Amino acid sequence: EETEEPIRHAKKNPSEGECKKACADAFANGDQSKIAKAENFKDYYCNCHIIIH
Repeated sequence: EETEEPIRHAKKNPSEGECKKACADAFANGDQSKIAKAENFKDYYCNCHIIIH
């Protein structure tokens, strides 16, 4: 079960990889195993898919 969370990324249109890294940094301090995927939500926003369990 994942939860969506649009975070603020420092890039107008970050690539999903950039987003995943940011979602990782901001949520797991860099760990990308807590993040299923991330994708551009809007300008400077990435929708993080946070894996709860």
